[PDB]
Amino acid sequence: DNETLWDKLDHYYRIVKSTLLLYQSPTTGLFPTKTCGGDQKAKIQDSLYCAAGAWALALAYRRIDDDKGRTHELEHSAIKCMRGILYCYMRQADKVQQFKQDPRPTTCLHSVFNVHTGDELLSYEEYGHLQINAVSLYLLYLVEMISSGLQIIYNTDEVSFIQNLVFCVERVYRVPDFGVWERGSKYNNGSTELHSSSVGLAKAALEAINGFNLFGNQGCSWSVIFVDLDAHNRNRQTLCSLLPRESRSHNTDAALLPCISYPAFALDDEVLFSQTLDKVVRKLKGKYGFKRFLRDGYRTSLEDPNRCYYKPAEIKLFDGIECEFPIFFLYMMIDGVFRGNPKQVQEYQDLLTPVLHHTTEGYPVVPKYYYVPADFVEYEKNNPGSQKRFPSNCGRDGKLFLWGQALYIIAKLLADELISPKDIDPVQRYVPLKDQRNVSMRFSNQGPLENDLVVHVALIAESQRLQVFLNTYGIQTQTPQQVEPIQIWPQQELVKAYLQLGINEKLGLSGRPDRPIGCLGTSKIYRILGKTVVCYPIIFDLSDFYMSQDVFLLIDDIKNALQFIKQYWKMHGRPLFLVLIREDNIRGSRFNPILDMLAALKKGIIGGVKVHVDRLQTLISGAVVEQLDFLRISDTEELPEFKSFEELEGQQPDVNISEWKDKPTHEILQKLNDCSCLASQAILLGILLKREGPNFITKEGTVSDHIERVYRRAGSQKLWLAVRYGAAFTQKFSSSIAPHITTFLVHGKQVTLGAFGHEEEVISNPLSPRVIQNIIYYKCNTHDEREAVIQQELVIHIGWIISNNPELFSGMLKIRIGWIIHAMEYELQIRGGDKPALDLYQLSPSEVKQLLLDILQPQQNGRCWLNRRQIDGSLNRTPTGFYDRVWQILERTPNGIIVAGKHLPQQPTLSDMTMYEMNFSLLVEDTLGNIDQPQYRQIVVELLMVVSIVLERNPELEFQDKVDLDRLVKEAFNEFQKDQSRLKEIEKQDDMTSFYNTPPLGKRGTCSYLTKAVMNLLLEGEVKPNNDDPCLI
Amino acid sequence: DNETLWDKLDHYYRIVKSTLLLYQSPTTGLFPTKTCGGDQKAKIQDSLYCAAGAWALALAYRRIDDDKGRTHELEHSAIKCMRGILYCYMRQADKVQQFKQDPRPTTCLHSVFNVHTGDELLSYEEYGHLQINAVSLYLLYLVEMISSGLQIIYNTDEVSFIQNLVFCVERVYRVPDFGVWERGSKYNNGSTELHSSSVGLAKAALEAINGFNLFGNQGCSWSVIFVDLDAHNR
Amino acid sequence: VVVQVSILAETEEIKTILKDKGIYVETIAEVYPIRVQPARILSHIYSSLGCNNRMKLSGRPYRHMGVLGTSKLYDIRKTIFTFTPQFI
Amino acid sequence: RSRSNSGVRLDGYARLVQQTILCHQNPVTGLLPASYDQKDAWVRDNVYSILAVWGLGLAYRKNADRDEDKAKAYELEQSVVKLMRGLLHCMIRQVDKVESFKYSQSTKDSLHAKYNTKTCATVVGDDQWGHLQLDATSVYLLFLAQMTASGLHIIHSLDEVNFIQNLVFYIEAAYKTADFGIWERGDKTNQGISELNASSVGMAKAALEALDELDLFGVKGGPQSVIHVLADEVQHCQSILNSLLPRASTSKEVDASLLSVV
Amino acid sequence: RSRSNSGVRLDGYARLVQQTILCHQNPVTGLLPASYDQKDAWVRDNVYSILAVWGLGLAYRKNADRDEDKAKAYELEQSVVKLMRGLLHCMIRQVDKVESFKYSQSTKDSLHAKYNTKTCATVVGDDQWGHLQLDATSVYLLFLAQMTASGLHIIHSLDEVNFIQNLVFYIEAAYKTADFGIWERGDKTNQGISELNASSVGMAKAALEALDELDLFGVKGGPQSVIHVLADEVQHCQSILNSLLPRASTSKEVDASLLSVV
Ligand SMILES: *C/C=C(\C)CC/C=C(\C)CCC=C(C)C
Repeated sequence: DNETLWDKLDHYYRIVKSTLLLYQSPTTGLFPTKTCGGDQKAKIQDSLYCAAGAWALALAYRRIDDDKGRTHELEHSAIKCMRGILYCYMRQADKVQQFKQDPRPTTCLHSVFNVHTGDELLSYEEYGHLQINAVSLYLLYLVEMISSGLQIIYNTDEVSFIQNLVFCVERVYRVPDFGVWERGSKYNNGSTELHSSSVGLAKAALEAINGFNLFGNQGCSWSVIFVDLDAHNRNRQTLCSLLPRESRSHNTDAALLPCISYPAFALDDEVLFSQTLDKVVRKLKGKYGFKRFLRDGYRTSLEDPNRCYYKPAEIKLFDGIECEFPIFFLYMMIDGVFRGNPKQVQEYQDLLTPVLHHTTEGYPVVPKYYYVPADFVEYEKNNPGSQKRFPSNCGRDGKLFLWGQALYIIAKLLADELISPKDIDPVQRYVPLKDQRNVSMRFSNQGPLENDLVVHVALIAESQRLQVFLNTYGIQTQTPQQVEPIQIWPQQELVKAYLQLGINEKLGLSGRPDRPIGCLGTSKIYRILGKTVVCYPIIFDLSDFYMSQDVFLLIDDIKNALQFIKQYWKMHGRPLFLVLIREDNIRGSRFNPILDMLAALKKGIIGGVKVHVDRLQTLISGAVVEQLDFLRISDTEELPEFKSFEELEGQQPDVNISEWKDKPTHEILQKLNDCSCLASQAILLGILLKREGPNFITKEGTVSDHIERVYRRAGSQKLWLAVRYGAAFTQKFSSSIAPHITTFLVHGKQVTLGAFGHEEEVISNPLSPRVIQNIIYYKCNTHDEREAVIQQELVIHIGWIISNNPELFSGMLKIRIGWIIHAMEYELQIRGGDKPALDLYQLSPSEVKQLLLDILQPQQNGRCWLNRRQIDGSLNRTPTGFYDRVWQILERTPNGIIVAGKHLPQQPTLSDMTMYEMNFSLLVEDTLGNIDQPQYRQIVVELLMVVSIVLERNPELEFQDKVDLDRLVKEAFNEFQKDQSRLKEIEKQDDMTSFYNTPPLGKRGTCSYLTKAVMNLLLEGEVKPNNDDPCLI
Repeated sequence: DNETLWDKLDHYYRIVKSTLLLYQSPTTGLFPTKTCGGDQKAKIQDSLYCAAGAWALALAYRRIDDDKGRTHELEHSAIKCMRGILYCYMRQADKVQQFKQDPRPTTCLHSVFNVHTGDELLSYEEYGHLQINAVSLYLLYLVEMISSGLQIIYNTDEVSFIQNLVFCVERVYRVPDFGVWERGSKYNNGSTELHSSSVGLAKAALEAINGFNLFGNQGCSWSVIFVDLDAHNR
Repeated sequence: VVVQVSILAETEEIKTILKDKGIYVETIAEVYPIRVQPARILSHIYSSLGCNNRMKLSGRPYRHMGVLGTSKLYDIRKTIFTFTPQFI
Repeated sequence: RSRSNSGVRLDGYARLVQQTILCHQNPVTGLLPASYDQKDAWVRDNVYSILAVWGLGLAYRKNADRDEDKAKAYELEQSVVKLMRGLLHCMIRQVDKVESFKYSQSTKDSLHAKYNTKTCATVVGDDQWGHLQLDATSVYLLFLAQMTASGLHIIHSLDEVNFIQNLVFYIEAAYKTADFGIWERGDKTNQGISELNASSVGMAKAALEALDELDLFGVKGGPQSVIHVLADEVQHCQSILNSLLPRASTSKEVDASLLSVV
Repeated sequence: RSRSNSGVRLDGYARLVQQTILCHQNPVTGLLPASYDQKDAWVRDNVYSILAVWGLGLAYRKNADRDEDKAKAYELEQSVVKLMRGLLHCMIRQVDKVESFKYSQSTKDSLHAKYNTKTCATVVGDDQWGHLQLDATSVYLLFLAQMTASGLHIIHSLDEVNFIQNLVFYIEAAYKTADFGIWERGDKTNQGISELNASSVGMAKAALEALDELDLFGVKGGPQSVIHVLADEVQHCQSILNSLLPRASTSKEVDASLLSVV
């Protein structure tokens, strides 16, 4: 090996010039998908890699002073594609504005373009253009090339579009997409899903592009890109939630490999990285490459090329015959070099060589995929990995896989140590176990295992009367006026300032959409127009919802926000969490709890979060303070001075709903004057807005603001009846609800919003705030408007629990809040006894929260097992692994399972699903959805458990006929009935109550009754002898 | 080993506060060579290494958020020592100039100073003060600490003085000195020899000092020190 | 501001005379673990403030502080300390 | 410490250019419209209209010792690069036209003088306008050479090198080819009669003398990026101007467009 | 893009401050001589004269969004810390003298108001000049507290923490001690009689109150760096302040130095 380094790079010089740089589009700089055939199609994602391949060789070409001009040819080969990629997106800047406001498949940036003009080729109907990775990979690569010194962004107008490109990528945590393989899922029905590979890339893209100057070394404060920390965090939360699964339909996908490595390295958790990794390695590795995913029908022998969609049952025909992609070996080879283990480079090089092809000139060719011939699909299905596969691309045919060709150049250079990993990844994305001090990248000063962040908390009082009153009890609250350099702003105020970020009228982009700023954003310190700004978190706002005025709720809203900042805030400086105390907090008995948290806040630890209590001037002196120059680069120094926080200088309802709603006469208006309750006029003025128009006038004025003034009055004086009708008949929404439903649904927890016994809407995939508004109020509930107000309460409370106590919502596939209200109200009937129970519409939100915690706790306490079965059954709490076990029950049962008029067959269920599959869980719930009586349902699941603990231990007994659990349930009850009749002869007939209070496990437990039932029915069939286990008799 | 890493760092904090930081001069920040005896002997290189140790402890403590002020305490103790060395040198800035124009063992900066006043204590005849390892190590530790965030150089006049120190250092290839051991050589004749240690330290200082903004991130073109390329090459 | 006063008795027998007068007071033992000391002990413990033996600083000289000093509530080695005013 | 008076007067100049020329630069492709009434972009007006942007960029780069001065110099220089690369897209989207005009010097195989300022496309057909203007492409090539010599990096690939050479052959026969000229009207009669106007030939000679032995990635280049110009056509151009001057064409005794040549 | 006009006026103030106050800033010590004739540096003249640099630096840091603005603000704040550390070194070179003043409230144990600007040393003896000016150290401590509260890290170690605390101890007894005052001449007669001056004790009250419960390490500090002030001494200062105002002392019907305390 005496060749000069000129020689080895010339070896790689050829390959790129002959196999990738020959086919680069001279006009748009793009890289066509099909090298031969005359196709104009160029994809966003693959074209990014092709430029990076020349970039990788370009960095290798930086090591020679005598490059004969090769370095600039390969450096600007990347720039030509990225600028052409950049050029394509503006061409669609109208779509970018639409996707920013309303994320949808029909408003997104496109993914395929004319290679020779850059014009749009396929419409939304023809092609699924929602591919977040392509936009995210662009932003991740764009900073990656700019950091190395390439100049792609040329003027401030491109800065605004890339800034707006961040605003689109900021919302990928909740917008589903078709993903890398433009299919969406394994079913290929055109239905969009959330993918970890797509979501992870945006997190990596936002991490690198945050604060990055698009102008490189030649840049100033007007060329930095600002990334919403909250939007990145919500995307970060989704990525760990979905993983190790790529999507709902995908248990594991080999497309996760770019997600956990080159280009993203988006996972900062090694363990997860390991668990994500093996499921890719174990389930998708093959001799000829990595299969895209299990049951992938892309370019398979059993797939009709004409149809653009796959039949729901066609999926099982793709099992064991998935095409193996050699490119994913090249991905692994880079992984070996980057993370320092050398074998992984060699073992995945030894697999790449046999599947590698060559041109006429000897230049190696990376095939796209290897497909098993239709002549051998049966043999391949029987024994996978034993039949030869034919390459999609072989060379000498005119077809080359440029994305694979690009990775080949990158991987070999790192393997040959012609590019060091630090050069090819300039904005560290792979950080070794030495994981400290990376902005937005989970590595704070403490590192990857310590999270004892000390959060800077400043106490701000609403009024001067308050701060003296708080001082008299030992709490030291500064006040707004006291701090002139420091101007305190509402979180909605930072939005207006942020509508000016990325504004360009020339391309017609409006900037950052009007959105609430989360805890992480409000945690920073800001400079707008030269005035120092500190924003108190949105959890102190009294407009979004009516749960914020309750001190006990505000007591925990501070607590979980403090926990949220402590664990997610991984920036350089310490966050600022301003606290704001209003008069309504102190007045009444509400002073007692707020003082204690203030006192514990003084101590230095709250909610397990270390805090630093001091004056706002002291707490801001040297921290890294966020710069708001875009409000000044447009010369808007005379922008209106943003409105800082300003210092301020008893019976049950005697009127029943049915009593006067049924009353026909319109005299009820006189009753409004006759009645004196605050909750009353919440209704009379509420029906007034419906009965005689929206903006009718009365004694005080237009009725529209009276309901609002009542709600303002009601919330402060804490008669929570009126504050619920007032908040219902005015149709208000909390902005925190919109991504609450997203958070539940990305955990696999299906959300439905409809009252018990009324129409319920299934939210399978997440929707936008506009859509959920009509579902909350208009279409779902019309019997009572106040149903939404209580409905809107828990979905914030559920969001609180799912974060603080994730385990508490385990076992339930779906959180039906409407049934939770029925569960919520029914337990009070048990709690109240022979007394008119407390109304759920009368309790304060903390009581609703504490009620929610009490009855959704684990071991329900002191409940006759009847009440446990009511709570658990109405709550749809299923045992851990219940869905797994019924699959096993469904596996060795010929005639499936019948539950109260539904039929769960063995086929096509077994062929179309997997034992861990998420889709199967819905079907069994659909099978059990008809159980009207909740304790019957819990009896059904234990019976379903009972056969499971029966069947798996007892592998010889199989069903012969259909399994109707109702017959299994009753026969257990009658044989139950005879024994207790033998004891005391209970005269109640057809009453399940004696069965429900019976404990599952005990002397004569419900399980013991149930297994006898399942023992007999199994015993009425053939006892199959095992080949594995010989029989002694 | 379930010891929390705070206890691990508190061990070395103890060691530093008891054995090293207990002796720092409040008036000059220098660390006396003799801990007991009443001797006012303060060596520039000795105090430089002491400040380096305190700075290393501060870098360690930087990883814990609830530091109880220890990161600042150690960082600014090191800064205090480094600034006391600077004060001692700008007290001799006339000798800085007269060494710049003509290096000589009777024209050099002193390598020892009064720990409690910062003034010169031993004259040229008494002690061999030409130790390039002192000023070169000063520049090296200065650039190391400013790069780590230790804000040491304060105004542009300190910038000019440090640059003139670079001017003195650039000449070391042709300046024979007494070395780190202030003896000159084996024979102990008070004779001046060219030392590999001193020229290497000066080369490292010139490499790091070159194009270095003494103001850290908080600086502009007028705080960057420029180093003669040829001089460093020689 | 309003000034809080904790009326205290040395022994149970002085507490009984006050109780006979309808006065509810605690002893030096009932106030425990809160520990009550005179102002001279305050002046002494405050002399350890700013002490540096190498810098030959030995803290504050013994100075009498008025009712302002004794009316603050002190925590010394995680123990609540109250010092009585010097006019007694 | 403070910005020099050159810097402040340059900031005034930058506000002038922003308000006048650069605020109509179409962000998508970097081209400029003619007016608000006529929305399309001429390649000649585009190449010339960024001369002020170029001068601002070089003037700022001379005193670019600070972050903001460096960034504004970068913005001006790369706005210039944006416009000339957008025009490169416009020209390369008619590569067949360049190839045809290389052999058959017809007016129907010519690069359009105007392009869609929004999509780098041809708004009008090959016959709805007089498109063959061999001084507009000439000024484009001449300024491309001048920018590459001053360090601006406009072209990025060897395909761009080959297209620039085929443009060289497009402008090579400008001395023997009749064109509508700088005023898009041919002769004085304004009847679609293309004529050999001296401005086109002179700008052709200027570009050809500019693009000789000029490495077109700049200092970071090699033999593959040398643009090769035969001096034979250059000297034929000079001879034709010598025969023409002070006349601009056979039909015009003098045209002021010769100020773009002298 | 360009610097704000406020920045223009602020560089104007920069030239003004540079040519008046900061041009005499002694390099080695950071102190400021009174004049070319009086080549010594007073504590109070230095502390009051560095205020301009503080104000200019804080003004720049308000608009510190560009690198050179950061540099100017840093220059001024670190010139402030330079002067104040030079003065701290001058005081701490005389620690035995503060120690003697602590228990002996004598005029012979008072820190010299003037020091050698070139070596942080003593120019004249303890009896050659009127040195007890409890309003020089008072304003020094007050502005030390205010710069620590404003982001300036002046003290650098716990030894300086105890020195500043023992200097509060030095000043806590200003109400019950006669000093030669702001004008270095004692009583009205100017005959070596020290008198209780209102400005001195008011400055002492300000230093005691402002520095009370303050972290000399700044925000990045701990319990070892908080310097504790008893409210009793500062309120005695306040009491004899009202009892003695509107006069300046027993022999002084009025002084314009009461402007420093009101
Ligand atoms: C050898 C296999 C045989 C004999 C199948 C019949 C056996 C049973 C029926 C008993 C199975 C029940 C239990 C193991 C609990």
